Amino acid sequence: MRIGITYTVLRREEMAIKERAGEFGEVVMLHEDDLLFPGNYDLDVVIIRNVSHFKALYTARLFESEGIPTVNSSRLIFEAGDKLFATLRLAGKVPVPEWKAALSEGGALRVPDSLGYPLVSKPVFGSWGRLLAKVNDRDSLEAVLEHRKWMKNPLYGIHYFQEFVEKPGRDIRSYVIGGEFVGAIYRYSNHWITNTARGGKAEPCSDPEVEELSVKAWEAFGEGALAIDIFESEKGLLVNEVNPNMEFKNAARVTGADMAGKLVEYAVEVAKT
Amino acid sequence: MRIGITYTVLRREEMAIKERAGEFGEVVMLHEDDLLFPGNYDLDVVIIRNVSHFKALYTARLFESEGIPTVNSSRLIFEAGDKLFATLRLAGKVPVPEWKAALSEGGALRVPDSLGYPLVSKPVFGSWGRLLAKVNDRDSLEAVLEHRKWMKNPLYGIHYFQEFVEKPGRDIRSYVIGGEFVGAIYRYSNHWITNTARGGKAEPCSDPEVEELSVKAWEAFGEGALAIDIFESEKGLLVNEVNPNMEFKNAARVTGADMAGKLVEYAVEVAK
Amino acid sequence: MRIGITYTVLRREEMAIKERAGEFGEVVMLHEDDLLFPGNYDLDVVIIRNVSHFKALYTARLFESEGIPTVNSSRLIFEAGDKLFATLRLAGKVPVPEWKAALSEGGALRVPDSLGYPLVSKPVFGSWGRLLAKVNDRDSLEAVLEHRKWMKNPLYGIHYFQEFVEKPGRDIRSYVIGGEFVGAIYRYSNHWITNTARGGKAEPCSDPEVEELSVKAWEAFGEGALAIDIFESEKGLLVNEVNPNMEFKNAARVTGADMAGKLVEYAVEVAKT
Amino acid sequence: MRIGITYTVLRREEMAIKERAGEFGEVVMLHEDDLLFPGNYDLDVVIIRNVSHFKALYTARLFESEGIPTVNSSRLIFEAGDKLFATLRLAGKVPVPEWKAALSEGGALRVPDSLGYPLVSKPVFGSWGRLLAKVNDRDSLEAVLEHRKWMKNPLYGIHYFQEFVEKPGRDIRSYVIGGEFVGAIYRYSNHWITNTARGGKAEPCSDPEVEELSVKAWEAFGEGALAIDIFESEKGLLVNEVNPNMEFKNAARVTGADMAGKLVEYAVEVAKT
Amino acid sequence: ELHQIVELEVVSLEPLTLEELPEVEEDWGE
Amino acid sequence: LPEVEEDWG
Amino acid sequence: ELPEVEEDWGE
Amino acid sequence: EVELHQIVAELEVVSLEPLTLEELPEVEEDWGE
Ligand SMILES: Nc1ncnc2c1ncn2[C@@H]1O[C@H](COP(=O)(O)OP(=O)(O)O)[C@@H](O)[C@H]1O
Ligand SMILES: Nc1ncnc2c1ncn2[C@@H]1O[C@H](COP(=O)(O)OP(=O)(O)O)[C@@H](O)[C@H]1O
Ligand SMILES: Nc1ncnc2c1ncn2[C@@H]1O[C@H](COP(=O)(O)OP(=O)(O)O)[C@@H](O)[C@H]1O
Ligand SMILES: Nc1ncnc2c1ncn2[C@@H]1O[C@H](COP(=O)(O)OP(=O)(O)O)[C@@H](O)[C@H]1O
Ligand SMILES: N[C@@H](CCCC(=O)O)C(=O)O
Ligand SMILES: [Mg+2]
Ligand SMILES: [Mg+2]
Ligand SMILES: [Mg+2]
Ligand SMILES: [Mg+2]
Ligand SMILES: [Mg+2]
Repeated sequence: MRIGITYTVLRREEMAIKERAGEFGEVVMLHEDDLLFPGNYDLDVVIIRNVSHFKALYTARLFESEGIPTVNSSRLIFEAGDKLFATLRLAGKVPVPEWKAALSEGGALRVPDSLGYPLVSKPVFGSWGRLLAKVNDRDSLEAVLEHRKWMKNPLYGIHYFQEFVEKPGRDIRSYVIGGEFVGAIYRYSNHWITNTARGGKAEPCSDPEVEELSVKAWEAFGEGALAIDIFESEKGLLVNEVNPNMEFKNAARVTGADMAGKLVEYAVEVAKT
Repeated sequence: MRIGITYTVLRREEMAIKERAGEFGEVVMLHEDDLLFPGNYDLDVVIIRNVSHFKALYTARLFESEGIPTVNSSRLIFEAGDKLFATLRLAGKVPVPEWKAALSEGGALRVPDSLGYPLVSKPVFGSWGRLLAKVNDRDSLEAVLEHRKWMKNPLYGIHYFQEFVEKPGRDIRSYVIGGEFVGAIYRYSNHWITNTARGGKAEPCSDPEVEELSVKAWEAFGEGALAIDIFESEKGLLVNEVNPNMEFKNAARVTGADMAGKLVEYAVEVAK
Repeated sequence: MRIGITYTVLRREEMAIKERAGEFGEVVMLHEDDLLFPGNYDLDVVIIRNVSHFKALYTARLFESEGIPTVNSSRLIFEAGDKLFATLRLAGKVPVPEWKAALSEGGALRVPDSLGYPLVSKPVFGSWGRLLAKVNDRDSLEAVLEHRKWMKNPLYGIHYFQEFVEKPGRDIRSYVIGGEFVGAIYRYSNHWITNTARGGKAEPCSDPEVEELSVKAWEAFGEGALAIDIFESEKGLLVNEVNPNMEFKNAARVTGADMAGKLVEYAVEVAKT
Repeated sequence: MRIGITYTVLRREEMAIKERAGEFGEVVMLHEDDLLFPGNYDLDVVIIRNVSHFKALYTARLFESEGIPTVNSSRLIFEAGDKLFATLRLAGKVPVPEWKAALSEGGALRVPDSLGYPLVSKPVFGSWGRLLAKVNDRDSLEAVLEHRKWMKNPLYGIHYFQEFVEKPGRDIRSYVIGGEFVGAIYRYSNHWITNTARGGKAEPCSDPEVEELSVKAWEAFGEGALAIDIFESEKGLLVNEVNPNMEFKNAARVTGADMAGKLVEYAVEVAKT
Repeated sequence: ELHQIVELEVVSLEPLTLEELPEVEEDWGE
Repeated sequence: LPEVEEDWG
Repeated sequence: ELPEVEEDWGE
Repeated sequence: EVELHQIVAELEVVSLEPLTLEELPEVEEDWGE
């Protein structure tokens, strides 16, 4: 058993994953500088932990091209890592906040007719709370659209919106690996953006309903290791998004769940095909 | 038969596609301002002609989510529209220029050890020959990487390279729709970058080998309407890239082939 | 005598300037491709007409370095073309909208405490007028700042704000070349932003108070050809901005004033020093 | 004596400056968050240490507008900080590398006819050796111009080039404050770009020629605290560049010169008007 | 038609007025 | 025309 | 000296 | 041992009242000397 771990910087989660991988066999730490294709790689599975989502996607795809299975897969990283592709996959299967997508600012100006104000504008490929805007009226919508337009990263031309959900000072972050619920936390914040990368504080979540909803959300994709983001609302639990490069250090500490161990175990199972 | 056409501006392409669609049935011209999802669309098929590649990709996926088939599909638009994903799909099946991909500046610095100089650096998602660089030495490589580093787009951090191929003052552009070869042209230029978008001149290409190779290249994807780019080298024909939102106004003019008609005929086949 | 004109494209204004300058001497049309320094140029004065404001500023400095005066000068292009530097120069000389400048988003968040809502956020260097935002509340302020921050241009990190001025469906655009008022128009619009590049309809303005206020605004700078933007308000006329790269084809048509001729006459005078 | 210091983060330089200023009077540490204008500041002088060159320029100008002198001044920060403006001031006063400036891609393509290959492309506002390019041929030039073109910042459209100088594996960084030479170092690298910010290494430089040349270079500006970059070449010492927000932690360490102290002493002198 | 490019872009019908095509983005093309 | 830059006026 | 935080960094 | 906005693997003290460390901002194109 030779397990690759693909990384940018060795965070607490990567070190934990390295340690667990060592229990099952030989670990090969691949910094991004070590990644050159086509190339000769002697690996049974690669655990993809690149900080950049796009780098993770392309490294997954490239390892697959060499006949090397990858956790997560390029398909999952693509579909789960893009907010629009992901809600489309979730839309059948689990409750989600009301959303709208538009392809131009003219179309985007009609979104409040469906969703009303306030609404949330967010980029399709973002993480850690980047460029989220709470938009309360026409003036801010225009402002947000004007700014998205002059940024000239063409991904910002996909206009994705949700209704603003009234949360109770927190949201929920859940974890499902290979279909198994491994744990969940609340992330508290006095601002509507609750990320722990933005100062959110975590405590454990034992709500039986989120375990059930999390597994369903995972099943909408049917593979891999996913961090799941859930909102408590007036109309019950809502699945906001799904994250194919889970951070978990505070989650594992708070809950006592071995996220790194479960991720490695799932990777050895995919290695065994 | 009710056929949607999504567009940004009505190019010659889109006017011809609309006329041809009108011969089959009802046409619904959908500017990007008319695209709002989830929504209610009454359409049997949608022909995707948005100028932005990413807008084409997402509008295809969105119509798919409403149960409406799309030409091209979101899958094909992503796989063929990304140079790295596209060459990985091609490399099994057809000759391609030698290539290398790195995930960081440090890895990219090793690419000359495999490819040698000169090499070509190009972005993974580009079109019209934009941001192509012919890199003749290490100083040039470093300059390109430094500039890519300081650009916003995280996609510029996927470093894709090819050997520089000595072409005979032109390259070839081929069209395959539904597995059927529809036509080819030479694109001539005094510069190594031959795009008609940058002033390349079209001449008709009747070479039977480009027809054969083009069909094979299409078969690597197995669906849709593709514009295929082929290089002539001292090793023979090489497939460079594939393009899922084909421009054809000049190719059609020069060859007398009906790219718009074949496109539409394939879309209604796909609809039913 | 030889009069140079630097241009990007030949708009209506440039063609008018070329003909007028020919009545005084030899006209040399200098596309940006013809601008190379240090160089041997034989010109008595250069009329700076580059569409890019930064190309205009550097073009002006470079001709000055070769001993050739320019209209406008590099100094004026820099001071007048920057909303903040301009505002500082106008302050205490003419009434201006209440304004505020911060050097970080943390500082920018305090701006409403002085200005209140609604307020206007604009980039320091723009025109036409791109990236103007009407900020009605803190959520909009936060969205604007977050977007400004992720944009690459470091100038976007100078946070310039004005109170929102309730105009009567229009604003004023006057012209002062040398110390001489040459004409003024009203720009009408349904939207609070009233630029003619954005769609504003021009009509002639003959309010003697604005002629007076326009000359005073020019005198704050003391040189050049300036297009001056004035607002009508509950508390009287206010000088908003000044533009050292004047467009005038509608203003000239509407007023019947010879803006091109005046600019050329000012240039020949500048050539004589 | 109240001495302001404006900063972004407290690098070693800023800590040393804070300490030396404390021996002359009350130090008032002004983070960018504390900067809000118009405002009432009660300072006799402000030392400008913002990491962003552009934020430094604007805060200098803003303090000047409150009647508070600034070290360095907004004028020096702009003139010295821009490669092109600075070169125009240095020219004819000290030897410099041959240079050329163009205003468009087409004009830039003719630069090699004057300068030959190899040549050096660099942004007009840059620091830390960023975006420097050694261009050995036409393909490289076209590559650099193509990328420049797609970059958002209109400042990247001012194309500044120098001849490539063959330095002896190092360059020279010297310091002149108020006309007084206070020290110099070599910066060694195996790479032609020698900045310490990119890993270049300081050593003491006691060459008497650099002292004289350094003072001449400072005299072209005639004010302030400048860090000066000098090249050794087969045709003698060339002045490359001048820098108005000096870093010096390696330079002070290696020469034992008190650069922080000298900067502060100069600031207290300008404080006395 | 409401977005034809002609030898630039037709922005309006009711009052027919032509206009220059927008900024070429980094993902424009084929 | 070329793409309007954030600088144009 | 942790590198620049980019548009796609995270989870 | 640290003042607000001090550079303590590069970190910035972004608060004291609740002690918060953070990665230094991304380097911008006008950062330097
Ligand atoms: N529509 C919404 N309504 C209320 N809060 C939201 C909404 N969207 C996002 N948030 C808040 O912002 C945080 C981050 O947004 P998210 O969609 O998860 O983007 P990211 O991928 O950057 O985390 C969420 O954890 C939540 O606290
Ligand atoms: N490796 C190469 N060798 C020689 N010429 C190339 C190479 N790559 C690209 N070119 C030239 O540049 C043009 C544009 O290249 P390419 O980017 O692959 O297509 P596009 O940018 O049009 O999607 C090609 O048509 C060809 O003329
Ligand atoms: N503070 C404000 N209050 C009300 N309207 C404003 C304000 N600032 C700008 N505007 C409107 O927006 C237009 C453009 O803004 P301006 O400051 O002139 O920048 P530009 O240089 O881009 O024209 C003005 O002509 C005016 O109609
Ligand atoms: N024309 C040149 N020839 C040789 N080396 C150069 C040239 N220009 C710059 N360098 C090298 O690159 C470094 C950085 O360039 P510089 O002009 O100082 O820009 P910055 O403001 O980014 O320091 C210099 O210290 C020097 O080592
Ligand atoms: N540059 C200004 C021109 C106004 C005056 C005029 O239209 O002639 C604008 O874009 O509104
Ligand atoms: Mg989240
Ligand atoms: Mg292409
Ligand atoms: Mg091509
Ligand atoms: Mg410098
Ligand atoms: Mg330097």
